[PDB]
Amino acid sequence: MLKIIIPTTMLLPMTWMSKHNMIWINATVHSLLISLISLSLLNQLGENSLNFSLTFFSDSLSAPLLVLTTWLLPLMLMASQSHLSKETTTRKKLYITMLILLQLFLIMTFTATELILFYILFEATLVPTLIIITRWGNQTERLNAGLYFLFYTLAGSLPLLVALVYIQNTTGSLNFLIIHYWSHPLSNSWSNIFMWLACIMAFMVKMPLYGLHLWLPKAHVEAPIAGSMVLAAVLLKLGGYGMMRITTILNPLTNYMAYPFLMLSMWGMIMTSSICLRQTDLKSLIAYSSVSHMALVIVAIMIQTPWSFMGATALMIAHGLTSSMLFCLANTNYERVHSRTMILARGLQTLLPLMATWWLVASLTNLALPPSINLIGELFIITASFSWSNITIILMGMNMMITALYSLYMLITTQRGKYTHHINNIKPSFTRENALMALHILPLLLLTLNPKMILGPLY
Amino acid sequence: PDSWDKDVYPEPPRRTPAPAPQTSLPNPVTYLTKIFDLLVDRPVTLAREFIEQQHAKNRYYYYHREFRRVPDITECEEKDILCMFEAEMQWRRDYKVDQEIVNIIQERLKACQQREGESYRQNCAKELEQFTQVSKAFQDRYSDLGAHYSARKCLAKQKQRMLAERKAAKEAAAA
Amino acid sequence: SFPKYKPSRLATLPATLDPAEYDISPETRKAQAERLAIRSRLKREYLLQYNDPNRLGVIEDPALIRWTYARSANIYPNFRPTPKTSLLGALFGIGPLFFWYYVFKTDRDKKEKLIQEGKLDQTFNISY
Amino acid sequence: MNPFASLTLTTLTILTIPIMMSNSNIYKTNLYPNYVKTTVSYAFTLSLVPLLMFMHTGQEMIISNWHWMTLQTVELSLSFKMDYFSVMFIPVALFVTWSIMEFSMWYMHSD
Amino acid sequence: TLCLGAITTLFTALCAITQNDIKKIVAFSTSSQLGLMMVTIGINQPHLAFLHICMHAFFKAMLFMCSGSIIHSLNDEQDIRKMGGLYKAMPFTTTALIIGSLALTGMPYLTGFYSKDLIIEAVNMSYTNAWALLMTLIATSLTAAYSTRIIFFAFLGKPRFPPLVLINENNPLLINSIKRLLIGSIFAGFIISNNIPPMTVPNTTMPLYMKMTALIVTIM
Amino acid sequence: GAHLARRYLGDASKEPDPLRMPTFPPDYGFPERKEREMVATQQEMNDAQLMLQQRDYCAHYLIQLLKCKRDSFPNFLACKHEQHDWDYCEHLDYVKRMKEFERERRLLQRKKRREQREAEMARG
Amino acid sequence: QQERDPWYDWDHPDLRLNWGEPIHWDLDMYIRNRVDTSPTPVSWNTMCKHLFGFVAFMLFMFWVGEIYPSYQPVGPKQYPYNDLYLERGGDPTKEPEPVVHYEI
Amino acid sequence: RHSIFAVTHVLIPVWIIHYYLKYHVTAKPYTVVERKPRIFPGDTILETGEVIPLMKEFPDQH
Amino acid sequence: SDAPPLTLEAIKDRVLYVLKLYDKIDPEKLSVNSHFMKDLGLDSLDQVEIIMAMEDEFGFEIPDIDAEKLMCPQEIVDYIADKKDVYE
Amino acid sequence: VHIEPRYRQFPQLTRSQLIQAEFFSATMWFWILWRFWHDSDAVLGHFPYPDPSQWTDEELGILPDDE
Amino acid sequence: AFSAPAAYLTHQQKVLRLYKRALRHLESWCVHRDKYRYFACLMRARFDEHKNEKDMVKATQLLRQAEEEFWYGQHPQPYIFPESPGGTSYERYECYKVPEWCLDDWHPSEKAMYPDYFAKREQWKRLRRESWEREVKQLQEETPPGGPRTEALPPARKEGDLPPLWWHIVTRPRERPM
Ligand SMILES: CCCCCCCCCCCCCCCCC[C@@H](O)O[C@H](CO[C@H](O)CCCCCCCCCCCCCCC)COP(=O)(O)OCC[N+](C)(C)C
Ligand SMILES: CCCCCCCC/C=C/CCCCCCCC(=O)OC[C@H](COP(=O)(O)OCCN)OC(=O)CCCCCCC/C=C/CCCCCCCC
Ligand SMILES: CCCCCCCC/C=C\CCCCCCCC(=O)O[C@H](COC(=O)CCCCCCC/C=C/CCCCCCCC)COP(=O)(O)OCCN
Ligand SMILES: *OP(=O)(O)OCC(C)(C)[C@@H](O)C(=O)NCCC(=O)NCCSC(=O)CCCCCCCCCCC
Repeated sequence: MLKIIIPTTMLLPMTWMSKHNMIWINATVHSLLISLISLSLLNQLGENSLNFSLTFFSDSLSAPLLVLTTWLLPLMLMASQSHLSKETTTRKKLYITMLILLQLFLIMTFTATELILFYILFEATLVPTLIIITRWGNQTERLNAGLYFLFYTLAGSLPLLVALVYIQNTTGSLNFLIIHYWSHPLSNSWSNIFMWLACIMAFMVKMPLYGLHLWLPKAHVEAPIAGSMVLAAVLLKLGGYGMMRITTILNPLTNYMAYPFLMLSMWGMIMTSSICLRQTDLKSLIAYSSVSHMALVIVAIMIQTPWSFMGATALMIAHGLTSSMLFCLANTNYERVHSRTMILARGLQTLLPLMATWWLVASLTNLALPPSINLIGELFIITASFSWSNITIILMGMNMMITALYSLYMLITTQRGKYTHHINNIKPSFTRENALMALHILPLLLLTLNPKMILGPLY
Repeated sequence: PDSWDKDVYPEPPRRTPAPAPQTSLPNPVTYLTKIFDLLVDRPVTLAREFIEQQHAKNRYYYYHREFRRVPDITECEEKDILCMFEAEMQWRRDYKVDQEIVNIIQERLKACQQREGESYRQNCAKELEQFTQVSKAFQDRYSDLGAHYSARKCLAKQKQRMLAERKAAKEAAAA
Repeated sequence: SFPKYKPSRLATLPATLDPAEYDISPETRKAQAERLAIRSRLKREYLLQYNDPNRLGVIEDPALIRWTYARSANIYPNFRPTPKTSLLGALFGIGPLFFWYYVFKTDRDKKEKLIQEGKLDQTFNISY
Repeated sequence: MNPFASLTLTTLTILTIPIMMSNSNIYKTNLYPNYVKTTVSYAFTLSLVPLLMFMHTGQEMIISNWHWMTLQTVELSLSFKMDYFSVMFIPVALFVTWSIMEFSMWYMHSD
Repeated sequence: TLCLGAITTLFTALCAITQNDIKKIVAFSTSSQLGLMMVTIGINQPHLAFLHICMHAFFKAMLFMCSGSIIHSLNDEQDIRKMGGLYKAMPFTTTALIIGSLALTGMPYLTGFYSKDLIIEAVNMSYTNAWALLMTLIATSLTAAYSTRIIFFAFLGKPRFPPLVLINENNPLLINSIKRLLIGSIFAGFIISNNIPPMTVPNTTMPLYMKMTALIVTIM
Repeated sequence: GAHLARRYLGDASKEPDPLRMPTFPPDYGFPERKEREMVATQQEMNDAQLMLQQRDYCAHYLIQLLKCKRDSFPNFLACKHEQHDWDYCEHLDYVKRMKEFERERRLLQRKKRREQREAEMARG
Repeated sequence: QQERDPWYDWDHPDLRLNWGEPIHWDLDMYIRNRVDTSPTPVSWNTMCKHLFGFVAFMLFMFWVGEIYPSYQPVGPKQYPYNDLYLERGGDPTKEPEPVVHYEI
Repeated sequence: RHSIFAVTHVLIPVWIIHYYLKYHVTAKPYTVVERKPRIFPGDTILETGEVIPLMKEFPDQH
Repeated sequence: SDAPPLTLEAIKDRVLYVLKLYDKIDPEKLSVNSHFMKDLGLDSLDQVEIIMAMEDEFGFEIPDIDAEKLMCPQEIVDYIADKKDVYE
Repeated sequence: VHIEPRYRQFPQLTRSQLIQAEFFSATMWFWILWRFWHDSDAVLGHFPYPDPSQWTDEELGILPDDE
Repeated sequence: AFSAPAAYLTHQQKVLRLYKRALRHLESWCVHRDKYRYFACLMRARFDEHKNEKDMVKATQLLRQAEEEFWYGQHPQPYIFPESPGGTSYERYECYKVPEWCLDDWHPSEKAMYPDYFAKREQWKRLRRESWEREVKQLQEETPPGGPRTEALPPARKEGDLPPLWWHIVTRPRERPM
């Protein structure tokens, strides 16, 4: 799989040796080529993984995530190259270096075949993100956002390292294959209870679970647009990947240890979804919607059925694409009016019609309109939950209605009504922004054409 | 046509009555059918025969892959990883084949229900009982394994069911 | 004469039915005068830059910034633990969780007990 | 063979052709409403034939033409039911729609 | 289903007879007809419900088109309190609206007849709720009530619209569309009900005072 | 309905129960009962695919009417005698159902009268 | 915001707000696409009484009609072959209890 | 140009759909399932050639 | 087609027509500069009634704050013309 | 066709709309009368409704209160 | 809408507003013209009866009773003009209203059509630019040091001047912009 890893490490010096006015062109072109190359991982087998070497492997769960990462980097470049125009060439190359390092760490993370290497890269992803947020953010809250993000992650991730070394000493290996084949049941013990908590809590925080989610609004709101895109699209799914990889050793304790988290994920689903109804800031609204969708994914992983796993994979991919698109759409208005308040610039459909239809399509995808992959994932999770308990349908339906309510509320507030009178600096949409929106949204529909590619290994 | 096997996708005789009109009025359906076939089916048949004779000029074959019958999870030592891997792959392939068997029976049942019209409740008894048997056996084999299923968990489920059955049978024999 | 109208929270009292408008004192009249003065000076301040040919962008509204700040970042500095806040937080944060836990635990206990004892209508339950 | 299936699917398919031509150099002219009204009228007159076939011989069909997913034992396919309800309701809806678009060509003339 | 349909049809018919916006009256009539469809579903007559759907489409759509013609002619006015004498000012619109209102009320041998009278007869001849039956009959009466409301307040009397008269319905598009739906609302019930095969057992033996229940309540 | 008025306002035990019926044996008052005759066999109704509720003792006329409808397709008014025959058979079936209801009603009438008379005799 | 004067020349006509005036804490709850507190022709606590009474009366009368059902003076409908035993599901190896209907 | 619309909007789509149904969809089992035609007493089956017997001596009570 | 492009002449003609159909105004005494309070001796209620009459005639409503200070037919025609963007 | 506003006069009509409206109203009424002439039973009923209280105790099969 | 409001409404203003509202709701109740005329003359007489009263306290008390009666007898669904703030066509054409400054963002190929229109637009922009400073100066002269007491604006007092703060009033989009 080094045929994908090495070209990114070559993106590094090509960026650092390109001339001052062609960094963006070269980065975009070669990132798109790398995504085309990584598209070859979708040819997955039906029984086992693709064991490239002793250190790297791929199955049908990590291949869509890798494709999403490689595809997201060019979108991040295109959206970033607007607000960094006045920046010096050295710091622009530094920003591109941060993005490239993030993509490389994610690529190795999604394919590491043993748990300690996966942990090392999963934590290494923190440094470029923190630097991006706290160096290229706009307001003075970026420092606190970075602190919250970093310490929320590490507080949950250090016990995971302790538990991982404990497991390796007790069993002898941490390779995913050996771990799966030699799996043994976990007894109902206090020691096993705390081992379960240590193995689960890092990925709980990374989702984030409701209650441990207070870092996400700060981090996603204070970050630059590329940081927000990478946080919402990919970095939230590391928790889901780790959860669905490490739950193979936590049975049968999960059957009764998932009871609290499930509740926190279900009721929390409602609570965050209600917060979006009263958000005066667009970015915070998008962040809280991300929290609710991730709560649904947590339920899917915790109930641990094949339909739930397929739904979780589909929902992870669909939410990544949708949230990235929503953040980019909000950023266009932000660069227009330099304010994040939703009611400031109103009636934008009159002045930006094509951007208005992008807004409509993004909102329709967000509220899970059939036959999008968003709906496929949500519906599979809902059916799995109904099999788990028939009373869950009440909470799921409440969440569906509130999701539609706040999605269309945001669309109506920003796009419809009458324009604000004094705002006269709304220029026509650039080709770059429309191309960015189209490149976000076309893969979503092309994927609902062939959904088995994002349904995971349980398919 | 012969593109599939009639024994696995069995169909009825398809007896159709003969047209016996009681009235001398022209039948619009027959005239519309004649116009349709002349204007549509003839060009479609011509194009298909042209494409078929093009395909006949370059004919190649593809084959169905054959798999051996390696030892199963019951013939593997506790920590032998090669035998475990072989048995696990074989079990997963068998699981896929069983899924397709259930799919075939479900297709049979759906086709029977659509074909039989208003008599489906009585005329689709054999298909319903076939589906009941097949689904019962599939549920006995693979249900409740969850995600992270394997040959070992299936074997443990089978062993537990067999232990319960043996205990019940010996209790009954104790009467 | 006629049955009265009883106002409430979601159906307020009309102005023409409000006795506060039919008993006017000079203090209220000068209060209305200064209210109109404040409104008029704000309107002038807005209109002076609204009609400026050389202005390009967004006219900053301090009221909007004050509102968003008060609704977002000014809440915690002004929060104080009190019996009201403590009880409300405990209730609205823990009660729903325990209620849903009890409901789901009871439902799943019933389902599992029925499954072990041997009747749940599990026929055709292949997909789970 | 059996024009029932072909005609029933064609009635549904031809309605999408104006949506395909929503980007051509007809959506920007004033001939587009007449184009859509004509398409709906043609769809109605085409759907009148399967209705005749049902009224004659009571013909009913199901057409599973495209297979989408197979999860484990649940196969999801693009399947159309062409029983009495569908073949009777489709022409009525097409007729009502034809009349309403003809009316809208006058009601919304200034839009 | 039966109770839901009965309460819906009666409630919406009750709300309709005091409305002054013409579109609102037609909308509440639509809701009442949908309630009647749920009632006939609740008595195990799905095919009658589908038949009623197919017939109701015709005259309800053309009634809305007539309302739109009136609204466009009277300078975008929808309140019936400002629609005066249009019986002579709009002859085609008034004849189409009268025919639609008669088909809606179940006047014999019209499209509404072959569905609504059969639905009422089946409801009268079933082991059903007593309250649902009574609500259905009262809704059948209120249908004629609000049809009378529309016709009386929009077409009879003296003008109540602004003096600048723009009344002009001489456009082939409007005339042809309404004419097609009018031919439908006259002949479609007879054509359709005589061609579909019998999918249910009829009610061939019922008391004379009960065979006329729909007509009687409509007249009252 | 008047029967509803009598049942829900008068002596309900003196009126038949529509759900629980018949209460008396079919030969309680009939010296000789003749079994009802079915004209169409099971296979014919199955092949005609009539319906699960149209397969009553009048299904032969329905089969004839369906055949006449299918055979004379373009002229949809050419089946009036068959339609009338099916309606008349259904009407006769409804008359028999009404006769059964009335017979059960007056059998309960006689049973109540006989019980009260026997109780009166027991009073002496 | 619906209670605001619709004829005053607001700086934001749809929102009905002027530049610089204090904004209500719950403005986004009163944006007039949402919760409306305008006075009503009928007093609150009178509309509630009427609506609750209507709904409760309908529920009670529906239950009453349920336990006093309407029907016709007819006997149960009869079906020829043991009430269509073979066609209503089947089980053709049982020979169930005969269901015979006699002439009347 | 007199009747181009019918050729381009009806004939071509029906050709494509008829091809796709006759040679691709119907190539697989059970993709197209029709309701069994009704059989009445007195008809003759086209293939078998048998004749269904008449329906048992109507009492003819008119 | 919708209503024709109403002009200044039509507005003035129709306002004067409506005012001439008023039984409290002498038709030959009424001109287009004629003040309602002075040149015709009407009171506030009459002016309110005239305003409602013009509202009913022209199909739109003049708010009370604006209507109370229209005391000449020329003022009314100017207000109506300004509302409908009549420039000819 | 061009029709002008009239300002408090009855609107100018056309012979076409008048004859069309009259033709369709006449068509409706003719259809109603013709159908009632041919298919009156669909409104008035066809088969007689029997009276149960007239039936004799013998055809209902009940003994005269003997046993 | 076009008139600067005052700090309060006088008793005569309130009486006239109640009179207009009562007449409108009465017309809503009496749909026919002759019946409305009869009851409107009765209402006019009822208003005329107390117009001569000199005691202001009992006058405002009678106004209060009048207000209470109106609320009780008001129409639940009064007639609203289509373009009125409650009508069925209130804000129907706001989606077609485009501000004029949008024309500054047009492509040169777009401005190639309508050359005369953009020449006139350049004239208007130049006029606004030359008049702005005089408008600001005039507005600065006429207001008290404590700020304006009302939102009424003054006119131009010189031959070459323009009424201050005129651009957005004059360049309204239209009532039917499309
Ligand atoms: C903001 C949100 C963050 C995430 C929150 C995560 C929640 C984590 C909680 C995990 C739930 C399970 C933990 C304990 C397992 C059993 C539950 C408890 O009731 O134990 C009972 C025992 O009774 C008592 O409860 C024992 C525990 C008493 C002390 C625990 C109370 C702690 C208070 C909660 C603190 C809030 C969590 C956050 C801390 C910062 C069960 O009785 P028994 O069947 O015999 O024991 C089964 C376990 N055995 C077999 C291993 C022995
Ligand atoms: C089935 C599970 C859920 C059941 C329903 C429970 C209620 C759910 C809570 C509703 C959440 C609403 C908050 C967010 C909505 C946004 C605010 C909003 O939309 O504004 C209100 C807006 C404005 O009102 P207008 O009359 O149009 O005024 C226009 C002129 N001024 O109107 C609305 O949208 C109000 C809709 C609220 C619906 C709540 C009532 C629903 C109750 C249903 C009970 C009946 C169940 C049916 C049983 C059927 C039998 C099987
Ligand atoms: C954003 C904030 C997130 C906070 C997450 C941090 C808490 C995560 C849960 C606790 C993790 C600690 C687990 C320790 C490592 C696990 C290794 C293990 O399980 O081995 C056990 C050892 O188990 C332990 O010793 C666990 C001791 C725990 C001490 C640390 C206390 C930390 C706080 C405890 C309460 C809070 C936990 C949940 C909080 C959730 C966050 C709100 C067996 O060892 P033996 O001694 O050999 O026993 C078998 C032979 N007799
Ligand atoms: O400036 P002018 O035009 O001359 O105004 C004259 C004015 C009346 C202002 C003047 O004479 C004056 O100041 N009068 C003082 C007393 C006064 O007018 N008090 C108010 C009388 S209230 C009244 O009685 C009205 C009765 C009707 C109330 C409505 C009830 C019906 C509503 C139901 C609608 C269906």
